[PDB]
Amino acid sequence: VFKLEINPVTRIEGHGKITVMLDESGHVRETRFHVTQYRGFEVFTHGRDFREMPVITPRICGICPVSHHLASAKACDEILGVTITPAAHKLRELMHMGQIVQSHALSFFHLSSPDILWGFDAPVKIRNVAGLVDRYPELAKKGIMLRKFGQEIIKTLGGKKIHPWHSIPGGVNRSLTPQERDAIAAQLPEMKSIAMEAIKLIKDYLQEGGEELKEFATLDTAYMGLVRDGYLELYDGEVRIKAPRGRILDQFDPKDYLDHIGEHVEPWSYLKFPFYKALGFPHGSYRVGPLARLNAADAVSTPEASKEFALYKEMGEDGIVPYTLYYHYARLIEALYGLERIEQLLADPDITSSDLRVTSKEINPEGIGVIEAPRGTLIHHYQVNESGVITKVNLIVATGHNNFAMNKGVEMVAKKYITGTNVPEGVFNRLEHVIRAYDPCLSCSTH
Amino acid sequence: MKEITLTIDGKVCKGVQGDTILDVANKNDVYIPTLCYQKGLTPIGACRMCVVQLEGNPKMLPSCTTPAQDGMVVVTKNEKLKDYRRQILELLFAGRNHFCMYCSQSGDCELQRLAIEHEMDSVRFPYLYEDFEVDATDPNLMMDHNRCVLCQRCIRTCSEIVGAHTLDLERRGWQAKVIADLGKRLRESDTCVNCGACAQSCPTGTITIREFAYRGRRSECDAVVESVCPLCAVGCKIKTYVRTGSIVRVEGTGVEEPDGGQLCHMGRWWLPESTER
Amino acid sequence: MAKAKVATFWLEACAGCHMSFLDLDERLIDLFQNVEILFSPIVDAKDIPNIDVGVLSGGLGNVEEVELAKKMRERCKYLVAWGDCAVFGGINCMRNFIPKDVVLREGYIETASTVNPQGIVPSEDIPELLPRALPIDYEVKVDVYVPGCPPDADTIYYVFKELLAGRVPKVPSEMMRYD
Amino acid sequence: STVDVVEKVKEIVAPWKGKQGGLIPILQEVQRELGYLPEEALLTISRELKMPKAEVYGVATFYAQFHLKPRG
Ligand code: SF4
Ligand code: SF4
Ligand code: SF4
Ligand code: SF4
Ligand code: SF4
Ligand code: FCO
Ligand code: FES
Ligand code: 3NI
Repeated sequence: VFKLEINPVTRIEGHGKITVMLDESGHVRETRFHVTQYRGFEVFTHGRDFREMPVITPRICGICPVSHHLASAKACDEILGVTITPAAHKLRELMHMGQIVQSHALSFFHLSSPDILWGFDAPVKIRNVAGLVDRYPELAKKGIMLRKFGQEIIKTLGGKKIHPWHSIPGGVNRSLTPQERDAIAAQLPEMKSIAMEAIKLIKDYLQEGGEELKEFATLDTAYMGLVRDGYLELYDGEVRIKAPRGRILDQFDPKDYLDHIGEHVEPWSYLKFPFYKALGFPHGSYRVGPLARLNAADAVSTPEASKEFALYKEMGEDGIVPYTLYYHYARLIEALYGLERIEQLLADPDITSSDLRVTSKEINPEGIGVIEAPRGTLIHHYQVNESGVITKVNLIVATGHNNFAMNKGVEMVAKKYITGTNVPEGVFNRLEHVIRAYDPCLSCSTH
Repeated sequence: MKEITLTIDGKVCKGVQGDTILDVANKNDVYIPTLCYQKGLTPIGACRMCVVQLEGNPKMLPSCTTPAQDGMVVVTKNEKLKDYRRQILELLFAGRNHFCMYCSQSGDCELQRLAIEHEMDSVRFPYLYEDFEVDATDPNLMMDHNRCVLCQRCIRTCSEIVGAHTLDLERRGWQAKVIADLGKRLRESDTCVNCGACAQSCPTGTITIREFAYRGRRSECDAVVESVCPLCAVGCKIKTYVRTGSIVRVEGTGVEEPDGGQLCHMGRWWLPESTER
Repeated sequence: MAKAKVATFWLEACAGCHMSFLDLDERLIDLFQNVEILFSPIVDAKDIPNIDVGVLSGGLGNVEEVELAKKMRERCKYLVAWGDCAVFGGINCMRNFIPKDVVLREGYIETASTVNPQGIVPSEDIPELLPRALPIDYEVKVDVYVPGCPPDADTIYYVFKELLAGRVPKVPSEMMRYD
Repeated sequence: STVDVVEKVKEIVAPWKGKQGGLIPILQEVQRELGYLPEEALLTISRELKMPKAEVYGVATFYAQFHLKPRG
């Protein structure tokens, strides 16, 4: 007859609200996860020039502004019909790797580590980064330093840490110099050591409470990712959706997304529900993010991340791990990959190059930019006129894809741990950790 | 005499009997806030930011239009003047819609610099949210009227310096607007030569050259070199701005010569477009 | 036992200002030894306690943010506005030229990739968008303004050290930026 | 007809060519004989007096007596 509301969900980005509806006998029958913010970036961007979009769109989120920057840059690039210099490609990929590193470090160390180290039943006042630096100071400063590495890469490339500006329509504005290149390269060993320490921590956490942590909000769905020929790619590539059992279903090209993805609207959330169109809703809904990426990708291109990708693949069947709480693990793998990817970019003598712009005089009516933000796939779609004025905007961001998975996981833990009324603050914390495993950027979702 | 002397900020300054106070101030080094003043154009008197008062006389005089007369003491900085100038800036911000986050001139705008120098951190006024037209019909120049101070330096540059009298003021009052010929968009106007003298004269980010947006900020350049435009025989003096091995902005030095700094479409479009070939 | 009671939140922000708070990397560790952080987007407190310094980010777009700003105002003595979204209104005010109905409709019905032949707009269990997005100096009384998008880490740290030393600071003109 | 107003305002600007002033009386008399100032009238006034279109539109929209659209 009554309701439980955890709003506002804490230690996540954005404004969320979990609502469980209990029946007369005191049992869970329905549970929802509402996103309670909206600004209208798809609407108030009309009439602006397209070259203005790589600066407006980063204001969607401050955890992943580089992702929106790069997607807008790609969309304007396809509006100009330019194919960017190899150097600009590498610098954009370096900035994307910095963003991946910083976002995963933030989402593991500052937002979810208390529930990994102290458990879901720790006191409330100590379950935060303050209590963490109080009791586990080395780990807190390690995560802080990793995020510093990522954001200082973003700063040396794009002037600022939050909302940087590096990517113009046509290419890239700045290049690295030998001094700052070596200054970045000399910092990679301790960052790899921090990533391996975190991987150790999460692996022991998952093996300790082994199987109960495998049923925590686990639901078999499809997995979407970006892939090169067969490899995990975060900047370019094709979109690949894998059925819940390994079979590849509709691997396509990013610009052909209106033929494959559709968004269903529900009255209780400003967040939409994207789904594969050929299977409808809510059957075509899939997962995005580190877990879905490592499930859809077949191999990786860096040694020490492959040595752990193998151990990750031998955790589930068919090269597929459906467990929600393994997201953390997968996330760290990506961070590791990111670091190693930087070590391949800094070693290329076209990072300190000078040919970075491909300027053209041509305005095409459509431009689509699809990249791999840390939490999943990010699609920008701009439609302009012949004057270069924005006529239509369409965004589909990462956490939005994971909305159905979050709802189902929250409902599962709701009618698994809620016994009746008088619910302690250890059952609500699990109702929030099922959301925190996906680490949602609720500002990205409701752009 | 043709040789007068004043005292601005206690500092004794020299000048000629024909000039204004702002000219005597700029002649030595002395600083006075200005937004509608442009070297090479007849003083207008619109922003009222150059206000200045003398000892004894409680009136406030616009330093850019009032002549200099030997024996007068000039005060540029005090509590009253700071308050009035901050109120003018807050009016300008609350009237129009200034979004510095994505402005192309968000680091080299005269209004923004005047607001930061006066420590503006609130507007104190109800923020009239009016709908102003953004004209991006011309592929090269953009006019975003959300950022207009109505200094008229664009209407004075296309009239006395260029001759292509394409710009003027529409309906009077608060509904004042800078229009093209007969209220048309810039692309429909036939009396435009696409010289960009208006973009160089605009102090805010209303008129903007589109293809070099966010790159042609004079504040984030690497070097400034002055040379001559090779394309034609006139040989206009330029002020090339270089950023990462690329020309991002070409501005016309020579606001004292009869050309007035207006360069042709070639001089300020092809030259920065040439460095990216 | 002599710790302050800083409590922060975001109303209609993009998390950018709180992420610029979080990049005070070593300054964060040496600040936590001088500040205990009650209700905040990075702690698990659900309701605002009685505090000393209250920090708000973002503007006012929903009917929930207004009440939350009023709560943070009543519960503190020194309020700090973070970012242009709270000080000037910021990018949210880009939707104050289109009616709320048109915003919601063209964002949930008219966009491509959207499939709802019913014509549903999100209108249940969630707060309703205000007719206009406004700064926080419309419903509360701000003490310290920190403009930017987002403010630099040095500015946030300066304001913190000044407020925890006992003086109400004003952002100096050599470090003020509207971005 | 849009062709009638051309010559009809030609005959109103005739007594004013090369007289250094008198533009608001021209507009006043085109308002008296048409009730409003159409775009064709303003274009022809600009072409006859060789005064820029921006100037004539600025002075036509400065005063409340004039009207740029047909009045009720
Ligand atoms: S014109 Fe100047 S004050 Fe106005 S938004 Fe642009 S940078 Fe800010
Ligand atoms: S481009 Fe030249 S002619 Fe056209 S409005 Fe600007 S200054 Fe006048
Ligand atoms: S467009 Fe620029 S120069 Fe012209 S009136 Fe407006 S602010 Fe002044
Ligand atoms: S700017 Fe134009 S007019 Fe001047 S010298 Fe160069 S080509 Fe000739
Ligand atoms: S001012 Fe900028 S960084 Fe701060 S909340 Fe608003 S959009 Fe985000
Ligand atoms: N992560 C993230 Fe933001 C989201 N979702 C992007 O891109
Ligand atoms: S600058 Fe002196 S009045 Fe405009
Ligand atoms: Ni995000």
